[PDB]
Amino acid sequence: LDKWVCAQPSSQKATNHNLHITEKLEVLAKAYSVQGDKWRALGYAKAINALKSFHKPVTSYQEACSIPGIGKRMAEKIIEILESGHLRKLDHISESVPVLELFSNIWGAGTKTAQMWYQQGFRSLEDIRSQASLTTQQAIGLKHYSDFLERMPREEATEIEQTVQKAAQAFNSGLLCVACGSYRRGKATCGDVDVLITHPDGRSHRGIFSRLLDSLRQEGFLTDDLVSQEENGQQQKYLGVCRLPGPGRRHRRLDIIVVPYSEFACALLYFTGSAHFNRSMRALAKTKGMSLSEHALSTAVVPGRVLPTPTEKDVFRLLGLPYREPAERDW
DNA sequence: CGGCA
DNA sequence: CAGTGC
DNA sequence: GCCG
DNA sequence: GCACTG
Ligand SMILES: O=c1ccn([C@H]2C[C@H](O)[C@@H](COP(=O)(O)NP(=O)(O)OP(=O)(O)O)O2)c(=O)[nH]1
Ligand SMILES: [Ca+2]
Ligand SMILES: [Cl-]
Ligand SMILES: [Cl-]
Ligand SMILES: [Mg+2]
Ligand code: NA
Ligand code: NA
Ligand code: NA
Repeated sequence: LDKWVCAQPSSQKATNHNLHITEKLEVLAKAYSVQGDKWRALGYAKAINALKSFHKPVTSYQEACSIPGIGKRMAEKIIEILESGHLRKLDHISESVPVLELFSNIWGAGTKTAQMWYQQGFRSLEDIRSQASLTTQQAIGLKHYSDFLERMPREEATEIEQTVQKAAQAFNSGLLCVACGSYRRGKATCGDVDVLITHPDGRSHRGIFSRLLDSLRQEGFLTDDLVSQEENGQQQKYLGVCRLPGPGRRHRRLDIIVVPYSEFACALLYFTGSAHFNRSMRALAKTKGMSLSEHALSTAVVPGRVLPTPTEKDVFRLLGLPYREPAERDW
């Protein structure tokens, strides 16, 4: 269990005894990430979380290797940093990385698009604005480039959640609306607001997206849509942009998901995160012959069985994990 | 060797 | 499908 | 990158 | 691990 972050409280990271290592490794991890070397970047990310939660400063190659998530190669970098105070590789990162990071911070442009723009000679957002062929999503991402990189005070996230909740409950007073993500995990600032909507009668969540989005558009609250499949009535998620009324307001990202009550615990667990907490818990489930999604915890396919999970605690229990409140899932 | 949700 | 983001 |  | 685009 020591090897699974989802089995451990994330508060272990608040006492990082190895910051002089992790701040350097994070530079490299991001360099691999924006260049598209996603699995190497994942290994770095996991190693950083292992170093952040370790109980003491690492001081030997043997100690480092013993830590789950640190191997020979990562141990060698750790030993370099301690002796020399520096990591030579940081002076030999691809010169494209700063521009790739600039470009992949456009919403809807990932590593493949950023690398293509770089190959085509683009180096600035002015080059993108004037010369690139943007998708509809990427054009919205660029228009809101700075605002999507800002985090909002959690008090503003509360206002946004309440705006959604009031619009929803206006046409069905029984709808339950909960802000998840970093808000539910108790963070002081939030990159966006992630709102989960359900109805305890098990049926009246159906079809609400059309009414809800139209309502939020009527009041001018929604300003742009990034993902919203409104054509066939099977919509599960909305990703877009909102802005509260009055002066001094920024455009803020807003995510909504609507789920049947029978899936509430698994949807709440997914949407609360964190992302690395979810990936850890889902990996653990696989080792136990199970599969965990926002819909269900289910046994391996043959057509698996859906396990009964009325509450988040039941998912933890079925995976043999001690329960963690949302604030302790911040991996 | 291959997954890594 | 590949690419993208939650 | 690391893991089984 | 899933739901989106085009
Ligand atoms: O890769 C991901 C990203 C998110 N998620 C889940 C967990 C996350 O907490 C939730 C909302 O995604 P956000 O991108 O909104 N992240 P979060 O709310 O944790 O942080 P932020 O403050 O940046 O929005 O979706 C994943 O499972 N995998
Ligand atoms: Ca979100
Ligand atoms: Cl590099
Ligand atoms: Cl619950
Ligand atoms: Mg969020
Ligand atoms: Na190790
Ligand atoms: Na992007
Ligand atoms: Na974010």
